[PDB]
Amino acid sequence: VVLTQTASPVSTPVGGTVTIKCQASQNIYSNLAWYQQKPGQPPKLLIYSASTLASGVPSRFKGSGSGTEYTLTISDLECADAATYYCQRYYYLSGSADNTFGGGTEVVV
Amino acid sequence: VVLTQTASPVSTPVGGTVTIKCQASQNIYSNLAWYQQKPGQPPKLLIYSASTLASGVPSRFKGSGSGTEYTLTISDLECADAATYYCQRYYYLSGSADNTFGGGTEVVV
Amino acid sequence: VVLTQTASPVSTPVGGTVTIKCQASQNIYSNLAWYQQKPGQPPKLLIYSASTLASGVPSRFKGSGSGTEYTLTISDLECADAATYYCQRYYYLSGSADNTFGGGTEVVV
Amino acid sequence: QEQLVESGGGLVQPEGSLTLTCTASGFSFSSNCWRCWVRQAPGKGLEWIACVCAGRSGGTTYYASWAKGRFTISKTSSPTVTLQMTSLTAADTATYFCARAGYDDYGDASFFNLWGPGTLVTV
Amino acid sequence: QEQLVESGGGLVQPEGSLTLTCTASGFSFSSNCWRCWVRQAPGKGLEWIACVCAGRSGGTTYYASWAKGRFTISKTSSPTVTLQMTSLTAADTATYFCARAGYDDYGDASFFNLWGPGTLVTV
Amino acid sequence: SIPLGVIHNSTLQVSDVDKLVCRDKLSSTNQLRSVGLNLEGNGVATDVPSATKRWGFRSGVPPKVVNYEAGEWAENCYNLEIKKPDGSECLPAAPDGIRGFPRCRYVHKVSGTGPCAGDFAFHKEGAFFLYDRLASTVIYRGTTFAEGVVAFLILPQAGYYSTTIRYQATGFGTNETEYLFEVDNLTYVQLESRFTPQFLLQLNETIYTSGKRSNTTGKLIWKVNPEIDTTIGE
Amino acid sequence: SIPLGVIHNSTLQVSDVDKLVCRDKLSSTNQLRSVGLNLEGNGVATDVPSATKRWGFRSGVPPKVVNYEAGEWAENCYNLEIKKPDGSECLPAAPDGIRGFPRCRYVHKVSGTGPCAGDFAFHKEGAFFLYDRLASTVIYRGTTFAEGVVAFLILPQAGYYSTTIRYQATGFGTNETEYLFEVDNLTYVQLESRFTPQFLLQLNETIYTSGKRSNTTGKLIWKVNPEIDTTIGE
Amino acid sequence: SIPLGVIHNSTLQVSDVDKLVCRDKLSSTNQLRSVGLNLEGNGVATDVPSATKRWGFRSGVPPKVVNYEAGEWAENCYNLEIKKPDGSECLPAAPDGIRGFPRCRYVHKVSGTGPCAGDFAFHKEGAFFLYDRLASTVIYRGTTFAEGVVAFLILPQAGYYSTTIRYQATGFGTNETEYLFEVDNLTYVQLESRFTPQFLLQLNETIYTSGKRSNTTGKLIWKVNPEIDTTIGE
Amino acid sequence: AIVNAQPKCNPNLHYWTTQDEIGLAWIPYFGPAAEGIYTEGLMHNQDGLICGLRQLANETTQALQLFLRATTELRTFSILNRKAIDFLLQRWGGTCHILGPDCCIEPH
Amino acid sequence: AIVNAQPKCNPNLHYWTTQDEIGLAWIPYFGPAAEGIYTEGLMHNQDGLICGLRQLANETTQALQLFLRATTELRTFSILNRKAIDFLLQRWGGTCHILGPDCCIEPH
Ligand SMILES: *[C@@H]1O[C@H](CO)[C@@H](O[C@@H]2O[C@H](CO)[C@@H](O[C@@H]3O[C@H](CO[C@H]4O[C@H](CO)[C@@H](O)[C@H](O)[C@@H]4O)[C@@H](O)[C@H](O[C@H]4O[C@H](CO)[C@@H](O)[C@H](O)[C@@H]4O)[C@@H]3O)[C@H](O)[C@H]2NC(C)=O)[C@H](O)[C@H]1NC(C)=O
Ligand SMILES: *[C@@H]1O[C@H](CO)[C@@H](O[C@@H]2O[C@H](CO)[C@@H](O[C@@H]3O[C@H](CO[C@H]4O[C@H](CO)[C@@H](O)[C@H](O)[C@@H]4O)[C@@H](O)[C@H](O[C@H]4O[C@H](CO)[C@@H](O)[C@H](O)[C@@H]4O)[C@@H]3O)[C@H](O)[C@H]2NC(C)=O)[C@H](O)[C@H]1NC(C)=O
Ligand SMILES: *[C@@H]1O[C@H](CO)[C@@H](O[C@@H]2O[C@H](CO)[C@@H](O[C@@H]3O[C@H](CO[C@H]4O[C@H](CO)[C@@H](O)[C@H](O)[C@@H]4O)[C@@H](O)[C@H](O[C@H]4O[C@H](CO)[C@@H](O)[C@H](O)[C@@H]4O)[C@@H]3O)[C@H](O)[C@H]2NC(C)=O)[C@H](O)[C@H]1NC(C)=O
Ligand SMILES: *[C@@H]1O[C@H](CO)[C@@H](O[C@@H]2O[C@H](CO)[C@@H](O)[C@H](O)[C@H]2NC(C)=O)[C@H](O)[C@H]1NC(C)=O
Ligand SMILES: *[C@@H]1O[C@H](CO)[C@@H](O[C@@H]2O[C@H](CO)[C@@H](O)[C@H](O)[C@H]2NC(C)=O)[C@H](O)[C@H]1NC(C)=O
Ligand SMILES: *[C@@H]1O[C@H](CO)[C@@H](O[C@@H]2O[C@H](CO)[C@@H](O)[C@H](O)[C@H]2NC(C)=O)[C@H](O)[C@H]1NC(C)=O
Ligand SMILES: *[C@@H]1O[C@H](CO)[C@@H](O)[C@H](O)[C@H]1NC(C)=O
Ligand SMILES: *[C@@H]1O[C@H](CO)[C@@H](O)[C@H](O)[C@H]1NC(C)=O
Ligand SMILES: *[C@@H]1O[C@H](CO)[C@@H](O)[C@H](O)[C@H]1NC(C)=O
Repeated sequence: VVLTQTASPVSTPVGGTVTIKCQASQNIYSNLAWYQQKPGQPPKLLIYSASTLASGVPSRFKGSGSGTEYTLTISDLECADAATYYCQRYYYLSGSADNTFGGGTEVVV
Repeated sequence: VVLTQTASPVSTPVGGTVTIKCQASQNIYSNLAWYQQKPGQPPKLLIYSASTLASGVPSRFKGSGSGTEYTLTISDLECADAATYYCQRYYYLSGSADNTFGGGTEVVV
Repeated sequence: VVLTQTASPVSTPVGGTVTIKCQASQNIYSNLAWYQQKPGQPPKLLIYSASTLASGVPSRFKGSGSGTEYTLTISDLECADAATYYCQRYYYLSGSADNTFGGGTEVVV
Repeated sequence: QEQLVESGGGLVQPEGSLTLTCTASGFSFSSNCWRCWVRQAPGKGLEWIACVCAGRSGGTTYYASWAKGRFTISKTSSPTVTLQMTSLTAADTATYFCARAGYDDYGDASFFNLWGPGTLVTV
Repeated sequence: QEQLVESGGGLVQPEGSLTLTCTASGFSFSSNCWRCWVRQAPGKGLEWIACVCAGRSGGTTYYASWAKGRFTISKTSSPTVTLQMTSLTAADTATYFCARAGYDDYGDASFFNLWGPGTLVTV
Repeated sequence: SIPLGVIHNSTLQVSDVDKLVCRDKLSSTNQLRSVGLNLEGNGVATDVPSATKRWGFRSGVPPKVVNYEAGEWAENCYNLEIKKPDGSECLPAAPDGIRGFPRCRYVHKVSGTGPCAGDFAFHKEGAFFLYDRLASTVIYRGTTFAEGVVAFLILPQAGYYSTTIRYQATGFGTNETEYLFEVDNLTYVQLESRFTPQFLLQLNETIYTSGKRSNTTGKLIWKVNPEIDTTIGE
Repeated sequence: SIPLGVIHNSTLQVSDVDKLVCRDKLSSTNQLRSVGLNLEGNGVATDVPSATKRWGFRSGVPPKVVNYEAGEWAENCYNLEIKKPDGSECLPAAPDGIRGFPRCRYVHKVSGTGPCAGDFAFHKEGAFFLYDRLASTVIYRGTTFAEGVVAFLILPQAGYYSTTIRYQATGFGTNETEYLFEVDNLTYVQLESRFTPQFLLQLNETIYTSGKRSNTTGKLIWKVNPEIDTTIGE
Repeated sequence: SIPLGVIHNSTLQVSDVDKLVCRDKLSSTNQLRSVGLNLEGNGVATDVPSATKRWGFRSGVPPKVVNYEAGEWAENCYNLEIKKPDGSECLPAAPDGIRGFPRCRYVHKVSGTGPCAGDFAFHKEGAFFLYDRLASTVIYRGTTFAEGVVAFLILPQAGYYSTTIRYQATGFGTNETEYLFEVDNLTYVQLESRFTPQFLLQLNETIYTSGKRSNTTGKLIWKVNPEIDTTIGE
Repeated sequence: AIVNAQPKCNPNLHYWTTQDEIGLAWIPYFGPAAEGIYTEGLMHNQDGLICGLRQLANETTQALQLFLRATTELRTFSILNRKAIDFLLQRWGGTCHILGPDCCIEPH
Repeated sequence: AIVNAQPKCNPNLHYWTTQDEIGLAWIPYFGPAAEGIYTEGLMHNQDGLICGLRQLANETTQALQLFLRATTELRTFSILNRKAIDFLLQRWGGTCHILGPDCCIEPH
């Protein structure tokens, strides 16, 4: 499976919403996870199951989409929200443990 | 509801067919309208209900789409058709009167 | 019918996979053919019926899609894979011969 | 072994006339009968001209919408097929290809699998 | 609270070998038992390597197609898990992370909710 | 009304509604039986060029379906997949519960293009299309069927090897239709209205053995001579 | 043939087809009745680990549904949500007109993953999944049901509390299946085949009162000791 | 139980279940019949403002449909298309097999908006929406119907031109609903509950002949005076 | 008997029905469209049949609605069959005395 | 009687039917697939039954098509039940004379 992100240095003024799209090559039945990685630090999980908010994550982030197209939207933008963003497809450990990451989309404040 | 337009200074030689896509954040049941705003003049309604042509508007413009994706197509572009374009979602005034405009797309001859 | 391609001189380092997207203004029931044209030489057939692989073509090229959205994926991009790519909608010659070509997408190694 | 070389073409003054010939060899002409012409402007996209069912009796001659009353094709019994154009204009200056239509499981379609080297027409 | 510190890594000549150690503390190891390794080349995307069910009897070890034979994860009864690499080619220089898999209503899945700081490997 | 046949002393007679027949006895619903009989048992042409001329297209008439409990082994069954020139599909998809004829010797898989007027494909002679224990009035896409009729009866008180033959047609539904028997993805044989399936299989075997398959990327269409009937021309 | 029960003198007999009895009397179709009886009335195991082993996946058999007009109050009812490892769904969506069992005391909601062979989940013992007045032969996704059978009778001439218990299963459909009772989104209890639903509710109450709930971001799985049966370990 | 009408000596009587009437005779199922009768035969208001107030919206009741074999010519029929304020659709799509009433004289096509509570539109008086040989208990979107009731009978032993009137409604389903009769895409007439369809057609013709149509891009709404009844005001 | 309690009655029943009973008209391919399979009739004469029949229709609706609520049929097509079966069972549904008042058998 | 007017008649009927009548074969889980639930037979012996049957099937189609056109069912399954009910009603429908020609109650 190949995943195509927005793939652009998105720039947005402070306070505006920023949207990132993670297209897939087939149906994945809403098995996407959204991660944020600041430079140097290890990535932090933001979204799993394409809709559920991870624990300790501000409600500003939102996820949606289904089938082959999924979106992550940041409604309110701050200075801290400047890092790389990834989308991965995951399997359940009962069967295979395949996990395919996206490309990576940086955000400029 | 968030309306995302093409968001690009589209350039097209005179005589071509330009297309502007206005994606939404959810299903809106084909409740869009298109406005052409020249610099300084007030906007003018072009297409309402996403397919019907407003009175006194040339049949050169054509709107289409459904669900969450809608497009406005201008054929054989002339020098006059050089203005900003907006997509706008509306309600029926029996209930609420909420309405939201698009970002705005500029076309260069 | 208007065929809208990627419309961008996409550049990809050798070894990666490139993707070309060919949009349509209406449902075409998967009647697209993909052509490549090196500078000077006549075009060559790559994929017909939007999924079938024409004779004398390496399995690197793949085609997919349905309805109004169709994609061509070139896997393991090579130096020789540098040409202008077209998507064409054809008809069955039983009662018609209309055919519309795409805009053309350039690929850079 | 299997070619669609073309003859004719070159420099012609505007409001002139020209005739082009397409020659085929190396395959069953009766079976693969559909021959079509394609036009490519310098640095532009491809564009269809006309098609003919040359190789058997009957058939139909399909013409493009923009080219009606012009660019008339001729049904010749021999595999060679001729296309004559009149009222030439500077816009017509382009490369002309002769192509053979392909086939599918449901019949033969308009996608072309075999092309020709192509000739240059200058107005 | 919960830490996934890793030990090892540094400068090693090509066609060599090195062992990384992942130490876990601050959470129920028997309950959350899946541990995986992820590699990130400098300035590139992430890449899964292998996973192991460390913390309970049985389980399964899942490997990646690209990393077969060259890599080997070890099932240690202690929460620490070791990954041994052989035949270190010049392309292996990257940052390595030890991660813990997450769970959903339908059971444990491959998405990782806890990460380690990451160790450097240069060849 | 619907006629009802009665079997007495190995003789079949139509039950008379007004006359009350005392000798007729019906002990349970197991005696009542609906049986579907093929048209090929009446001595009708079975080859594709003749069979396909008994079907037409129409619009404005909804389709109806009935059941039957017993059938007959069919020597010839058909399977159609037709498309409009623009690329769309003519025949509607199979509804849930519809399945192909369970006992067919030869299956004439036909795929092609045609004008496809109307909305549904009906039988010109008024017969039924027999699917698996279901007689319909319209043809469904890509589903094996057999032409046949249904009869109701009162019963007296008391391996499977299928072969698929593949065709191709242009201008389906019109009076000027051309059929081509397919022996390969690149080689075809001109089809007439006098070839039995055994002859078609023999022609296929001869084509494969004699090395007359097309070697280029084009199409090669053979044509059997009428007199000798064994030396294929072109 | 389908047996028919006759009730006379408060005694039930199976109707005899060949011997025609004149004592029995039928006056109207109101006397005919169909009744669905639960399997738990026969004294079979009802807990999830033993109940889920009676259902097996298969392909190549269409499903069938038959209605009934009266049922029995069910103490245990089930609700399944199974997905393949890749993320696809196994059980089909409930068709129109299908609803959950009306009278259920404890509803065992099981969600998990499994190999999901075949296409439909049938009963290994040949019983029915009752649903709401429509006994089927397959399991539908998200719809409450109850194992049971159907009987046909000729009648003689003459509050509600629902509790949902949530489980989580891994390896569903195989012999090596691991079940976990859920008390919270982060805390689980290992499940044995000897815990009545009331025992599970008491375990939930003890977990909540004693402050054994997970406080970190990970999962916490408790294991109850077999001997003392009140001091949960790990 | 469902009453059954018996016709004897050109008189109608209700069949008595307990008393077996020997003179009643039923030779074949052809004598049994079901007939649908419109409500307008009982002398009830038929104009849209009074008709639309007999239908309500509700959720939690599944719709049911029953067939009838004969009907009565209807003078008034209705065709509804209602949208929620956001733009969604209220009335469910027409299932396959449902078609409009066959014989209508005036069809009042009403399109408008409303709060649209509930899920289905039921009849407040308990009647049925007749449709074509399939009386239902709910309204389907864009399908011609007519309110009526179904009766069952034992039979004794023995041009069509339509007109469409176009309305527009605001606040449909509430007690404060405003109706407008549409004569053009831009010109409307305020509607009262005393205008016969022929009067509306005459108003249309008078407005066109008098040149009262809107010429601007805005809307024009006329209002017929109550006394003179021929001088439309504004 | 049945007495009409409706506010008003329309004494004439201008009806349409579907049953008919030539050439190739029975074949669906050559048959009439979906709108031309109906007939017409007018029962202008009646001995109060129409006015009582309307009241019978009004009377039956409560039982019909309750029966529809009870069943789980999406579409019901078998009411008349049940009525016929009930009629037959009531006439003959067990032991039948020849001279009994509950039997239709008469001696002669 | 029935006389066959068809161009040809096939004297043999090679039929298949689904009714059968073992261990766990009745259970759908262990039962045969959807393709192996049929049986086979051959009525080679005949006394004009097959030729009469083909003509009867030809004759029935007009009435069957008209009946299908009249109804509104998407799928009809209740023809045989209607035939049985009609048969019973014709046999017993009301007043029954013991010695009348309309009744089958033979005296002895
Ligand atoms: C029960 O059994 C009877 C008798 O066998 C069948 O009756 C057949 O009915 C079909 C049509 O329903 C008849 O087919 C018609 O053929 C006409 C020409 O006759 C041909 O056949 C005779 C047979 O002797 C030959 O002599 C003659 O030379 C012809 O070859 C056609 O004119 C008819 O219509 C055709 O023309 C019109 C106008 O051009 C077109 O619009 C039509 O589409 C079509 O092309 C028609 O085709 C058939 O002849 C009848 N049989 C006999 C023996 O006469 C019943 O069909 C059968 N019941 C069922 C359910 O099958
Ligand atoms: C109507 O009521 C009758 C009661 O007689 C039911 O009959 C039961 O049928 C099921 C299967 O249909 C029988 O279950 C079988 O059990 C075998 C082992 O016996 C167990 O139970 C006995 C009970 O005394 C114990 O003594 C014994 O120790 C076992 O615990 C299994 O071998 C059978 O198959 C199993 O193994 C095979 C091979 O590995 C697997 O493929 C199977 O999936 C399964 O695991 C089977 O499970 C049951 O014993 C019968 N009861 C009695 C009392 O005999 C009818 O089923 C019931 N009808 C309906 C519709 O409910
Ligand atoms: C079979 O035939 C009988 C009698 O012919 C019909 O009975 C009618 O029943 C409806 C309600 O079901 C009655 O309509 C009600 O009228 C009330 C006002 O009464 C007016 O009419 C009577 C007639 O006698 C006058 O005396 C009186 O002065 C009034 O002029 C309204 O207030 C009612 O509306 C209220 O109730 C309904 C339903 O509960 C609510 O939805 C409303 O919002 C409101 O709260 C109601 O409209 C009608 O009057 C009865 N007719 C007669 C002649 O008595 C049966 O309906 C009919 N069966 C079928 C199936 O059609
Ligand atoms: C036509 O005949 C050829 C050769 O007899 C068939 O090709 C073989 O088919 C069999 C089974 O059908 C395969 O097992 C072989 O592998 C095939 N190739 C050979 C023998 O070289 C072909 O299938 C036939 N086609 C039709 C339509 O009957
Ligand atoms: C497990 O126990 C907890 C604690 O008693 C339950 O949560 C309470 O449920 C009652 C309903 O019986 C509510 O009135 C309380 O407000 C709830 N309190 C809290 C803190 O949640 C919980 O519902 C039980 N779960 C199960 C499955 O029985
Ligand atoms: C109102 O009346 C006008 C005038 O008769 C109608 O307009 C004409 O309608 C007829 C058919 O009814 C058409 O053939 C004409 O072309 C129409 N235009 C004219 C005569 O200029 C109009 O349709 C009526 N509107 C309604 C709702 O009945
Ligand atoms: C087919 O029908 C058309 C109808 O006009 C006719 O022109 C043509 O000649 C027919 N073809 C044959 C082969 O008869
Ligand atoms: C489950 O079945 C498999 C099939 O081979 C077997 O290997 C395994 O041991 C079984 N497990 C148990 C617990 O019986
Ligand atoms: C409609 O109902 C509402 C309910 O609150 C009431 O306030 C209003 O007065 C009613 N309107 C009329 C015209 O009865």
